[PDB]
Amino acid sequence: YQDPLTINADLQRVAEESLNAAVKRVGGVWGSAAVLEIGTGRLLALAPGGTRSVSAIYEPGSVGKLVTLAAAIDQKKVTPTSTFTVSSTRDMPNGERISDDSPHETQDMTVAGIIAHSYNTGTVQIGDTVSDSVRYEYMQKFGWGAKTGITLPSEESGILRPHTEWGDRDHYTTMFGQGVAVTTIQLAQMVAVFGQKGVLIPPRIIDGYDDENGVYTPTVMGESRQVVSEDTAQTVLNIMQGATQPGGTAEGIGAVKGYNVAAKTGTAENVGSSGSLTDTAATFTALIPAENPKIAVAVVIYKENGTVYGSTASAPVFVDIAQFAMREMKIPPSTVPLYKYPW
Ligand SMILES: CC1(C)S[C@H]([C@@H](C=O)NC(=O)[C@H](N)c2ccc(O)cc2)N[C@H]1C(=O)O
Repeated sequence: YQDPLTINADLQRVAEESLNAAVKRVGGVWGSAAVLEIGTGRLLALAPGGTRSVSAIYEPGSVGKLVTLAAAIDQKKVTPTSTFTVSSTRDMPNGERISDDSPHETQDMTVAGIIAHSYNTGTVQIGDTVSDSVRYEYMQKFGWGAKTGITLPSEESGILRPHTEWGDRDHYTTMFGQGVAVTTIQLAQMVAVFGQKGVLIPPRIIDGYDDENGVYTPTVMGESRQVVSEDTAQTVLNIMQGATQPGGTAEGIGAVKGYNVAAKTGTAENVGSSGSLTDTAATFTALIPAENPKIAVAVVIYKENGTVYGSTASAPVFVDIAQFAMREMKIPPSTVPLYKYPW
């Protein structure tokens, strides 16, 4: 007997424990977390025990900025040190007003720092350097709007409306993960690209089988794709290491002692039972150790009639999971510094 599934039992336990505790700590309704082994697509942990991580869809928020960032970089429209002006609000060519989470002093900042702070006013300028059809194409390549094809029941495909349907609001909201709906597994599969030299590897819960007596491992199916170039992947991976740097959205709370973390936070309004934007999903997508990623993690906590933030709600779950996984996988602490671009 060989265990044919990919789940790590102890990691799964840590995942469920942390997630349950955080959903309660924060007064959420539910949560989800997915842990992928980098390079293999092997699913190390999936919480909760339902098919929630596979069937629940929500607007992911600013974790979706990674797609926008990767599109602009891959199309060679901006570099990590390209500067844009950030301000409390910004009025766009099309008449839309974009605002940052909280008012702050107007300043110039690099692309790297814009992502670290997650300034929407800076992000929309990064996104405007590329057309809607191109961004939409990168969204599909990243796996949005499609089932990941994992062999579990009830997987949802999510909602990615054709860009031909995007109005003036959508043009911008889709840049920061609003006006699209994803699953937690889609989030993990997506962030893993940046630790896989731009390659998306479809997630798997079933290893092979021995096939010594009876060939039971699937013929063919699978297939990974190059979403983004190797250089684009490395660059986003470098930029993501700004998350736990001072001023980064994940500072302190997303840090895993002794390991370099690459991360993005998100906080997105979601539609409540009432039919209005009463709810929020707090998201966190991460890669660790950043210098040479071994796992990709996505966490969502959902709260009805309230605000939860990716950093304060979801990052602590990532931390508990990542801390165990590094021991469990016997990964030594980071010997190189956390990457920093000028901001
Ligand atoms: C709260 C933020 C710093 S703003 C920005 C964006 C994407 O998630 N979120 C929003 O613009 C969202 N509409 C929102 C929700 C509640 C807020 O207080 C502010 C912004 N990234 C966030 C993050 O990193 O968690």
